[PDB]
Amino acid sequence: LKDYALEKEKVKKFLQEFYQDDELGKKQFKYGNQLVRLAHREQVALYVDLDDVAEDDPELVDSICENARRYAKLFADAVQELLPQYKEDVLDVYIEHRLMMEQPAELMRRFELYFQGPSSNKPRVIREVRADSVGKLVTVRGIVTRVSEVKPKMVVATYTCDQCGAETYQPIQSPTFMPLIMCPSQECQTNRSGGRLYLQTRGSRFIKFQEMKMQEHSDQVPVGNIPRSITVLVEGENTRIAQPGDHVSVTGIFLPILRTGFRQVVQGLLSETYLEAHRIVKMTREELRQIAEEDFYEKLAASIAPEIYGHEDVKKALLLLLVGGVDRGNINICLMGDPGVAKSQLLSYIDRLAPRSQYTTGRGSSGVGLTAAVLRDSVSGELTLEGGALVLADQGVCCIDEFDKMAEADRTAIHEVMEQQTISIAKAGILTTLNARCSILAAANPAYGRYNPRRSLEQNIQLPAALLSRFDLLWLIQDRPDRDNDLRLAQHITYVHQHSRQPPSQFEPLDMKLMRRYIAMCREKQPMVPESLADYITAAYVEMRREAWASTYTSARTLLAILRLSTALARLRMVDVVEKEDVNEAIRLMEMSKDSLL
Amino acid sequence: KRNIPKLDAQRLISERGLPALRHVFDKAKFKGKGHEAEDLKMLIRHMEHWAHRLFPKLQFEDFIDRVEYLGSKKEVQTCLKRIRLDL
Amino acid sequence: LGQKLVIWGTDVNVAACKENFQRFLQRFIDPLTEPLYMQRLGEINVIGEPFLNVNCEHIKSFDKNLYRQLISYPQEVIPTFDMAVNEIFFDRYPDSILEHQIQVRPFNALKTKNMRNLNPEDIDQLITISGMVIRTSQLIPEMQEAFFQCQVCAHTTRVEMDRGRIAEPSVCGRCHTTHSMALIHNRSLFSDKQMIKLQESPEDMPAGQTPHTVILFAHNDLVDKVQPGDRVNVTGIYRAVPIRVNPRVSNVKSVYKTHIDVIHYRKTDAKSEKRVELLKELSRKPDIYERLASALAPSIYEHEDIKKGILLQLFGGTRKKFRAEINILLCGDPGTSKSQLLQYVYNLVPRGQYTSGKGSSAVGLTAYVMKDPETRQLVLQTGALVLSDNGICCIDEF
DNA sequence: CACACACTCTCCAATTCTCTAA
DNA sequence: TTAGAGAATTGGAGAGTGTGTTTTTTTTTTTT
Ligand SMILES: [Zn+2]
Ligand SMILES: [Zn+2]
Repeated sequence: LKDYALEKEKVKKFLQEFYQDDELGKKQFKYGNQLVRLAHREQVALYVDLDDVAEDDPELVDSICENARRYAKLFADAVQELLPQYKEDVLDVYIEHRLMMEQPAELMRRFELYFQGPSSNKPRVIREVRADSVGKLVTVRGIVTRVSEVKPKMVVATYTCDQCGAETYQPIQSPTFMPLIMCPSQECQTNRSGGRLYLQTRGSRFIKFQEMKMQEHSDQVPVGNIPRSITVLVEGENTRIAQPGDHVSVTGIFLPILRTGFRQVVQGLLSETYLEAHRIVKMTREELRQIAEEDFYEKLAASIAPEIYGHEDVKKALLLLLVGGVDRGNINICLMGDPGVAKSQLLSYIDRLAPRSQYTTGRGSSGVGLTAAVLRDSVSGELTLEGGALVLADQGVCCIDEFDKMAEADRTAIHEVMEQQTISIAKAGILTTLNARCSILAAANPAYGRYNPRRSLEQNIQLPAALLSRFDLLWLIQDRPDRDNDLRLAQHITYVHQHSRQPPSQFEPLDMKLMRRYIAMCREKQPMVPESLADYITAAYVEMRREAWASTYTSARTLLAILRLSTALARLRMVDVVEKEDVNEAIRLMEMSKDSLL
Repeated sequence: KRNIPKLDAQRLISERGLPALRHVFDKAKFKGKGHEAEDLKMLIRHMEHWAHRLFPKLQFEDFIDRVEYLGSKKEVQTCLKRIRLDL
Repeated sequence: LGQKLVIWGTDVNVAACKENFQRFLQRFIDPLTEPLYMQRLGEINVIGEPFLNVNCEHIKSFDKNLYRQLISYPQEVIPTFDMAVNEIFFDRYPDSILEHQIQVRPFNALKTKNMRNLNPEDIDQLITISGMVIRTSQLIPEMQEAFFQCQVCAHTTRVEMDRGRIAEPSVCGRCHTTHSMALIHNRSLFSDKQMIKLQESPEDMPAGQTPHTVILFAHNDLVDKVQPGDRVNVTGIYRAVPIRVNPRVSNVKSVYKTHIDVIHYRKTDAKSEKRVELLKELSRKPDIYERLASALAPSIYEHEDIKKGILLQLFGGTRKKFRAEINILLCGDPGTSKSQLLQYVYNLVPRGQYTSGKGSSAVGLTAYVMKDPETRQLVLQTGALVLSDNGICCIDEF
């Protein structure tokens, strides 16, 4: 048993008296400071830590963890009773006028309190949240599958009577409630006045509300099982912390959903459950001098996938893909090869390095396609758009394996992306436009066997030229025997299996975070071409077109491609004007990509 | 239970009734000659408000039809001749 | 009385607000000279439209507090401004006649919020948001005055809508029969109403996120002014209403559904004898044929005869089987100028269309019949060739 | 099932009938 | 002769009771 009044007094004592020596030994009363802020309305949410509560009463922490909703109410009541001690927009105006009438505690309450969970509690998986943990504070990890828009949830409804000019209040707890109709005040009832109640949305307390669904991490599920899911209901300042696809740990109260009416007799003693979220947590000039070393271009190209030898100019092209040209701007590239040629490994490296990216197969996936898809979620039945590799990759790069094996719907979708960088999709017969400006990194196979150079690329790869010409660079990752390189590759693979790590390579790859910083500040530079370099572009382009005509996949898009690549290298040099080396690099990269194809 | 108001002479001699009607026009003002329509509108507005406060259940015209009959009763009549002049 | 009126639990006086807005109308001569909105109220007398558009920036510059009261309490203030405008429209021009009372339509020129950041604290505020219309419902008839008739004795009465409900008479005044007054639906009075679903613009979205959407409701005289696919800055009141758990039960979900009570639209992506004489003089210019053919598609190079043929197609032959429509075929490699030329020229003429020859075309060449999703009835969806009945149809990858 | 239609049944009281005084 | 107090008859307000509540496989014709 418990004496909850004494518990409230002990909670008041903790809030008044706790200090933690923050800001390097200033002996701050942290909860007193936050109480001052709440009283002044400069702060709305108060995340009390049960690790702090443990430092003077472990029994109180146990009582909170075992009966969390009760103690949430007790902590809130204690804080509200203590705000005047530390009291040195529209609802504020209404509370002022109601104080004038005095001259509904839940309405006058304009703060919220949450328990930041204790570190002694291990963070569970969703599957480990047993029925014994109902009504108890639990910490749960998972992927955020889906999040609803923030909606207003009525906490305390406020009505006004037409006949007697009196306000009436209706606190709300259940997910459904009966709105009041006829006036209950005695001056209406005794006079039989027939006065009725009008809801005042202006003078009634709402709260931000958001419904999301967590899901098990795939590598923690048992072997033969579907991943489990849990509905998480989020209120107040906890809203908008999460996004779909994010990894989170949620401290909250595991509770049952108490439905009304016909569902009660149908379900019987069983009940659905939700997690009442209390806390959601989410799982350089020396370096610029290193960048300043003029090796940096080749240093980065070496840092790109030391697991793959050779193809260094392809690595340079991939670097320029991540950099992008002047804003168009995406350096789409394609690299064909046989199966197993290390082509997939290279694409996997770009997907891992890039800050925003996706990796998928052109074929036929049972997942969400390259375009987004509309899920149903039939417990609610509300259809919602989700995913899409191109959409998830929007600001970055989308990697497609076996691009040749795409369906015609996928080919038309990529064609639309190449044209205008947006796609069309239907939710419920109606349709919208959905945005995707990702660069495409395409890997494709020969239609049959190992590539034969005697056959042209479109006839061999079996892709339409309308798509295949979109890519700025076309590379052929051909594989043939070579004794010493095969032995080096084998030694690398065997060391990887033997030690689970790449062997030393007689150099140090740059940190991927530092590479990301570098390409970010690089992408923030905005080059422009001068007229002399435009003339140089003209001369180089016409000579290259002579070579292509004498050996035809060269057009105005070729001039635009070399301009894009030269501006990309100008970004790489981190200078706001292009130079002869940029055009030379673009010309040789295109030429030697054709040579690789030849 | 069954606490239904009635509007009989006890209601009319309550505080909200004739004792209130003796005083409701203390705040009022009238324009007089040539503006009798506006003065009538103010007059009916004030006494309609008084009727509503006294017995909200009825419309004003129905309230008048009730009260014009109900004034004949002896209790409200004695209270009337008290209100007239003074106690 | 007006001076005694104050907005509920707000201390903003209605009469003071009305007089302040009348002062704004009287004094605001300086958008950068008569007052601008009194010039508009001079124009409305002959134009005949029932509305006055006003800029919230102008109200803010004239008076910060009046603008703040408008934004905070539009539900009371906008009717007060309507009363002010209808008083001014008979103070000035007292002999005028107009079929409806004037509706003021405040708006900020730019978005005050984006729809992802709307909060419960914004409920019943005046806001404006940018978006693209996804769907536009049928014209909903919404009742505004209920006409009741006695089934026994043909006595009729009329009752106003209170807050969507009806105060049904319950007994006929001319024959005292209970439950004898019946609602005559077609003798009742109705206003126009329409639902519009608005999606945030693509540039405003965060990186790779699916769109948020909001529901709009547009009432009489502002009802059918937007179409799907267009872009608008829409100003309205951010309402929050309860939704019933079941159609036969009055219990309501604790979570309120929200929508925009639209006050003003501003489309943002839609955009004489002097013209006649300029065109007539230009027709006499030497090599006008080459001039117009060169004006066609400035981005495209050297294709003189192709542009000349396209020009002759766009002018067409003499109507009067005497088909006057000129048919043109462009032929060449993929990636060449023909697709760009088609995508350019389709928007250069009225009644024009552009579509793909493949199955991925948004509007097909063939007419077909489909179930209209919002109502699930058959609709004859004609193809691009039929929709371009007196224009050019650009068929790419023919 | 718990929240709404439809029907029955009960007693309160609203209005008129009759006798009396002014 | 006219108007108020006591007794009788019937309307109906209220309580109680009863009832009502997309997604997969297999086929068929026609489209290429
Ligand atoms: Zn009341
Ligand atoms: Zn009747």
